[PDB]
Amino acid sequence: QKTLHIYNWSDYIAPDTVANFEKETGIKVVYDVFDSNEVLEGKLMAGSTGFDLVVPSASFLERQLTAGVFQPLDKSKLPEWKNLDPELLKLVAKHDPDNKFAMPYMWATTGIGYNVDKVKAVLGENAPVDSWDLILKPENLEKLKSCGVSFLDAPEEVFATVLNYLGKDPNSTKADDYTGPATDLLLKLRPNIRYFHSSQYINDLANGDICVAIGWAGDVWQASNRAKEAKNGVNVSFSIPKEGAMAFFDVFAMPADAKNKDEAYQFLNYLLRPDVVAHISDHVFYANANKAATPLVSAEVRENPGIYPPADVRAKLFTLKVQDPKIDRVRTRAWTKVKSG
Repeated sequence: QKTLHIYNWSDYIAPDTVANFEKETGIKVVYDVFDSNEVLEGKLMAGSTGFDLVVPSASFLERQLTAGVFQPLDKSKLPEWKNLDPELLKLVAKHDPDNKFAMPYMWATTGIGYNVDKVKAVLGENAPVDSWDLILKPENLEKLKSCGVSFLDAPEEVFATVLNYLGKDPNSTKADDYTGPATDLLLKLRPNIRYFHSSQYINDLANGDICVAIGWAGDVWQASNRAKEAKNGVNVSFSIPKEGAMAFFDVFAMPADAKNKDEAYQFLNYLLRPDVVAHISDHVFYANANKAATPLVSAEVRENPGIYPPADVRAKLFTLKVQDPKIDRVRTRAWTKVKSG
């Protein structure tokens, strides 16, 4: 009996992707999910995860490969590597040069997900839905406190967006930017935030439990969709603010101690098939990195500027940089302060 252990983000695959792969190959798949880059990193640094494949964002990949956590991908065993968009491979190459260790999977931005009707009802017809002021300006967050506000429990991501919003370098190497202005704004906003979670906000946005949230693009679109399917009247939208937003690239990589290498390569080639990934993007609402799969992606998804953004919107996006341990420590300590109260 052949097995494969995969560790991937929750709500990041089609309902049938694994079942199909199992029928076609006869390989039994054990699929586990997470919703935090930090939880994954922890397990990888701790060693012996027992996973054959894991899906970290590229910026965390760079850090983890310094620790020798992953083995390089034998590209001779992935015939359809050619399907991957070359521009996306370049961007990921900044973290994985020469693309030796990871296979780009999905990509998106971190922005604002919001209940269109509730925000208009509270902030009026002209709520600044196209800017970070909607959720990062205290006087607005105070008014929205009522209908529910949610923030991603993603330190590196929230800090970089706040830094950018304050006119600073989103990847500032100066530790006082974090403990200083960044933490001040966060502490100012903090009392208006109902919770810090990286996954339960989807159901809550979908069911009208919260009205605004800092969230990942596809997650918000999934919420929008779930609301439409339910015919509950909830109108959810997503926005990539005019001031810019962070863009991430999740990738598949193989722990250097993976036991089912053969089975893992089969799953990777399976994911390289244009039909397989386009199918995933159709259910999950995230843009995949497969150039070839584009045509096969439903037009509703493929033509959404909030999923596959145009070149001028892609121009105002930024990526996370790996920081030295001091910034790391400062940033982690500050985040615990902000969260606690």
